[PDB]
Amino acid sequence: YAWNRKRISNCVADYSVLYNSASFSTFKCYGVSPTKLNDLCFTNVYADSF
Amino acid sequence: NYLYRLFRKSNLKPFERDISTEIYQAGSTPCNGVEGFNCYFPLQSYGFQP
Repeated sequence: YAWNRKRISNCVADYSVLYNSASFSTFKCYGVSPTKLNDLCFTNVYADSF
Repeated sequence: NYLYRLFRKSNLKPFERDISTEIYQAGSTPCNGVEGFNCYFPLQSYGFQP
């Protein structure tokens, strides 16, 4: 209910960084295949971690 | 009964039919044709309903 929407930026994105330190349960990104999310150049992703 | 492929590795040449369909692998977590993670099947059905 109080999930934070935070802007993180001024750095370089990544996608394979989630395959080493996070033991997965689900990994889904809809609207774009997760594969390119390393090269994708986001504009101030409104990070929602909860 | 009417189906349509939903997954493939490479695109098609114009007027190309390919039938060989094992359990597609959506990147890492190797599918080994054993339906692991990121394993969706290219075979997809429609919603042909009155």
